Amino acid sequence: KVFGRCELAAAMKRHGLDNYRGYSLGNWVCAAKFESNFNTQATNRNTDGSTDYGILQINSRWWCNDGRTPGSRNLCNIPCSALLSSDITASVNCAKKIVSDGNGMNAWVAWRNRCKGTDVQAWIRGCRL
Ligand SMILES: [Cl-]
Ligand SMILES: [Cl-]
Ligand SMILES: [Cl-]
Repeated sequence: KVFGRCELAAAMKRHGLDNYRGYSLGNWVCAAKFESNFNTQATNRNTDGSTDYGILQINSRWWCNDGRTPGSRNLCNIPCSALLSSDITASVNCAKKIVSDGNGMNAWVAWRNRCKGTDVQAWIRGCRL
């Protein structure tokens, strides 16, 4: 599924991401924009052989099992395919664990390089929240 911008904002808010760990909703929407282009089915292979999955490009190196990342962990205790569902619950639940791990949203390289320090409000502007 390719979410609309306000559509994703609404789902992220209902799942309690708005201000989770102090990060306002626009930060999460901006991160999804540049991690996945709002596409739940996005996958991208990392240099180390791990793969990033889903709307928030969650990495098999630490957070999910894909059976092809030898030596990795599965800290969210889910198959990485669950992070590709049309329903974002799995991805949100796992993102909450990631952003609590100590480094905040810096875990998302696209957020650090393209959202952090910008007017992230713009990503929710005009949405009925
Ligand atoms: Cl915001
Ligand atoms: Cl594996
Ligand atoms: Cl933080």
